[PDB]
Amino acid sequence: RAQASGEVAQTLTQADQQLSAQGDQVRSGLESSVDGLSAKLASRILGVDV
Amino acid sequence: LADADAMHAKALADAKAESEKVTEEAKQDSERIAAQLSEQAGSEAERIK
Repeated sequence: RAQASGEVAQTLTQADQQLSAQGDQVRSGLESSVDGLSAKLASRILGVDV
Repeated sequence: LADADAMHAKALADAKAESEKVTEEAKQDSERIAAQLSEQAGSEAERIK
């Protein structure tokens, strides 16, 4: 039990670090795609091509 | 008197035999309980990870 719990905790810490790094990495391309996403959203809430 | 002495010897032999039948049962048990507790340990470890 204790090894299972220790292994789970270690992998949880490692996964937290790795996934946090991966998320902020991908947020970079997120801020690129945001421009097009917002343009198309505007062209929807307006009902005509922006 | 001779019959009682022979019966006592037979009773001691039968006590040695049940000591055998206590070892045969107890070792097999201890082994089986160890097996099921190891299986339980493995199952809970697998469940937790």
